[PDB]
Amino acid sequence: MKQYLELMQKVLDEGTQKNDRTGTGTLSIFGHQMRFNLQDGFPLVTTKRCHLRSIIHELLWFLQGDTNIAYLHENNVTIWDEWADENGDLGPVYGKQWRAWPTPDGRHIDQITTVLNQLKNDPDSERIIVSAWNVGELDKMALAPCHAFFQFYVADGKLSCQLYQRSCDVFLGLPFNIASYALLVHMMAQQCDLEVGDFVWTGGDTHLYSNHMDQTHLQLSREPRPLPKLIIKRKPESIFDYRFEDFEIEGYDPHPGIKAPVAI
Amino acid sequence: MKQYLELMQKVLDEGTQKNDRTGTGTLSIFGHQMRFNLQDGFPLVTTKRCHLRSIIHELLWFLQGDTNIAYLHENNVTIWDEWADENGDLGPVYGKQWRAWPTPDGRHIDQITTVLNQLKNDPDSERIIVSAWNVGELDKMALAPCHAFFQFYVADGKLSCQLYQRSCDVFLGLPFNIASYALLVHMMAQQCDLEVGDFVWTGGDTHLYSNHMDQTHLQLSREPRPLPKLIIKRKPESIFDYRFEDFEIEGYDPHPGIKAPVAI
Ligand SMILES: C#CCN(Cc1ccc2[nH]c(N)nc(=O)c2c1)c1ccc(C(=O)N[C@@H](CCC(=O)O)C(=O)O)cc1
Ligand SMILES: C#CCN(Cc1ccc2[nH]c(N)nc(=O)c2c1)c1ccc(C(=O)N[C@@H](CCC(=O)O)C(=O)O)cc1
Ligand SMILES: *c1cc(=O)[nH]c(=O)n1[C@H]1C[C@H](O)[C@@H](COP(=O)(O)O)O1
Ligand SMILES: O=c1ccn([C@H]2C[C@H](O)[C@@H](COP(=O)(O)O)O2)c(=O)[nH]1
Repeated sequence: MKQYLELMQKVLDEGTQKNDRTGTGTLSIFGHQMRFNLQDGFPLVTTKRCHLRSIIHELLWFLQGDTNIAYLHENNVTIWDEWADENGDLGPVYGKQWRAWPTPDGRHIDQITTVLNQLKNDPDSERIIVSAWNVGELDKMALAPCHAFFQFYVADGKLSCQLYQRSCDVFLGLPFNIASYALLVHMMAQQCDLEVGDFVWTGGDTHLYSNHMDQTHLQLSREPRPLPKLIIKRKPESIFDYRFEDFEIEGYDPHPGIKAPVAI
Repeated sequence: MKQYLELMQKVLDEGTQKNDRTGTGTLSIFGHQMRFNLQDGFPLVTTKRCHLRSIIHELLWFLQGDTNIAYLHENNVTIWDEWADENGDLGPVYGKQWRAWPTPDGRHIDQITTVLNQLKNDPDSERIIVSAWNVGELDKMALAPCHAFFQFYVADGKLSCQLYQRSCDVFLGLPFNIASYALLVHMMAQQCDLEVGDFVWTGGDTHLYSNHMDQTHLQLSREPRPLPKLIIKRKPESIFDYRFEDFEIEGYDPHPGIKAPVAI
């Protein structure tokens, strides 16, 4: 997408070389922001083929409050294998924090349900937020949350959402993260009888790994295609009831996929 | 500053009218970002005289892990009065979360000390983060955090910082928050022997209150001047050892102050 490709160019033009924990090396910039008008089309990258089945299943997984890969395995999704333990556990990552953030008084807060209630009864609120950044549990997590904090906003009957991503693997992760959130926005909007607005992406440490340079320039040499369209074939009684098959993406015609290694 | 004035005009030009919780009404936009190169000067607004004194004491108040306005009163700072209880308590706000984030198991994590140690021992870290958004204590707070989440980043010996502000009173709050964080970056850099980089500000619900229109128009008609320069007189033994007397702003020649009512 224009924005995504423009981001890649920026990191290449302004990036600074950094030694990273994975000892792979990154080219990075700090602070960036882009907006996707969800009414223009579903923001799924076309300059390379993306795996929709993996994106959807991960999101349903998060929504279920799950943090074990069994579910992802049942559906042949292996994007999380490298970080799971012998038992398939990732620790209290996304799913747990979203559905059951533990307070100090022994309670657990379901942030998704809370946000849903706000959108329906207090869409004007200035604090419709979900955070995965649980400082007190960070140490039990296989990996600290990358997409860490998100906020919803309503105006003119449209639902917008802004995500703050503390660390971003531009080539590999970003396309996934973007599609995932836009998907969540459509689902929330459908549950609240709202129209979809903008998805705003804000990044902290935004980088390209050293071993993704050729893939990046290959991609950059391509012209984006018309954005695909998302069709939801049903209206479940709750945001927790969606199924993989309720979704249909139409008119997705991307360029060929580009394989790249992930840094552990 | 040009950036500040530009954001002000954008809100008037594109803002949507909202009925806020105070019942005052706001002109609102969602998602915005601005960058301040700290090398170019301290970002203290010049088109309106600002009071560095209340800005400094609040910051120092935070770094002490304090939630009682007592200390602020000791210093003639009255900005938090409307929200304190009969005892002067605000609940586990900023200070408490910065210095003693409570774990579900009874422990506390000191995020400032953590961040100090990260900048010193692992400056390349992609997770040098401080969060005040403790989902489990929001209902105990007198006011949910506005400047909710911040991240530090180091590149070529420079210290940059990004703040995510979920709610922003553009006229009254913003100038204060920008100086506060700029100030913080200068202290961290000094304690960590780094140069100052960029201060990146990202907002969620960014608004102007209805009863701030006159002041806004007045301000929008003034020309910004060169930014001052921040001077630190002594290098304390620790980030928790600074005092009001340690900072000196130099070359600050702002237009006259503008009075505006606070929306409570
Ligand atoms: C973001 C996120 C979720 N996750 C979590 C996740 C976990 C660790 C990470 N680690 C790093 N260094 N970068 C990441 O992007 C990353 C992402 C993903 C993991 C892998 C792929 C990846 O391998 N995609 C490949 C293969 C696609 C497939 O098997 O379906 C692709 O070519 O896109 C995508 C997302
Ligand atoms: C942000 C923040 C911190 N705080 C906390 C705080 C709490 C609630 C708020 N509520 C609203 N609607 N806007 C705010 O900016 C705001 C700020 C502030 C409180 C008020 C002032 C305000 O009175 N500014 C005066 C200062 C004059 C003086 O120094 O005494 C001014 O006219 O500039 C500034 C900051
Ligand atoms: C993480 C997960 C995700 O959903 N998206 C991402 O882009 N990533 C990336 C960010 C970064 O490259 C790395 C995480 O490691 P660290 O804790 O920052 O060392 O995976
Ligand atoms: O440091 C601060 C504190 C508050 N506000 C503003 C944001 C909103 O205008 C309001 C608080 O309302 P809630 O969003 O907390 O309900 O005060 C700021 O800009 N900066």
